[PDB]
Amino acid sequence: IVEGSDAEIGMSPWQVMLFRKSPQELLCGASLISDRWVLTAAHCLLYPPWDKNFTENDLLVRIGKHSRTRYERNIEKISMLEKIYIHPRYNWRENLDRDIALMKLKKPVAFSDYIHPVCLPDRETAASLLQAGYKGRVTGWGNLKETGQPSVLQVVNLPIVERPVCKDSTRIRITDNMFCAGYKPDEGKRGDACEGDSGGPFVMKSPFNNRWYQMGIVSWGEGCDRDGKYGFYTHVFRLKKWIQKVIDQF
Amino acid sequence: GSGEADCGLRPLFEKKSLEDKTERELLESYIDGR
Ligand SMILES: N=C(N)c1ccc(CNC(=O)[C@@H]2C=CCN2C(=O)[C@@H](CC2CCCCC2)NCC(=O)O)cn1
Repeated sequence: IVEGSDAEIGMSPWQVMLFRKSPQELLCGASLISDRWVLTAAHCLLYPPWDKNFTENDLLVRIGKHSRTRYERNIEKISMLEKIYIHPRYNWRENLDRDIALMKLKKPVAFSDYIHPVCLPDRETAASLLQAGYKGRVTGWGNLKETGQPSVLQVVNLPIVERPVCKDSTRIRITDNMFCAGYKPDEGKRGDACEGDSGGPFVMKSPFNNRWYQMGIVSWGEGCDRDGKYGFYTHVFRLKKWIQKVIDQF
Repeated sequence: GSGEADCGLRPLFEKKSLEDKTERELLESYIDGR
């Protein structure tokens, strides 16, 4: 996260860290959506251009964290993966279309003050909250600048950008399954996600029922917090049916 | 409903009517400003 600030305790209790067994390092962000399921970006697991292709046993899921590197004894909960599901039509070859993946935890995680699931949006909520100008929140332990790392979890509030503006900022082919967010060059304020934030949640708080909903997943960008460029996220609701399909069957 | 009950309500905030430092910046944008 670039130009954000330290998150406060229990501010994003669904925030998950994808940890690699060997070596031991931050791999990606992710989110808790139930006692047994975690949501993340597919490119975190599969990405052939970089010979990236992780399996259930190469990863650990760390929930309830705040510090990036410390093992927060008595607070965080480390869980193992039972099964990973990449979207059958994830397009890693061209534009990272359908960059989404589900992970099944071996054992249900017990909630607490620091661990709590975020909500998945329904048609009505997405329809009303997903609008240009409206701000969402992104969280992560990723880089602080394009070219070190935060000590504590970082947070930034970013406005969603008009689809046309997103399309004219890149040569990459945009699709309906993604949206972009960030401030424009003349808006004075800045900030953006960055390497290491991948898979992190882009959430919004509903003004109707006060609940936090996850609208996006940190997917891609070109650099970090560059003027004229924006961050792209997976459109969670557009893929909601694949999600329920997977949970209801597996 | 389309999301398990209790989801989205943070223990250290919503459940105690406490607000975090910048959540109002969000709600203020769900109108016309920013
Ligand atoms: N500024 C941001 N909002 C941002 C930057 C990086 C990432 C991490 N995501 C990635 O690194 C993905 C993974 C495959 C490559 N990739 C990219 O974002 C590519 C662009 C990809 C677009 C889709 C086709 C493959 C290239 N750019 C890296 C860069 O310029 O820093 C997430 N968000």
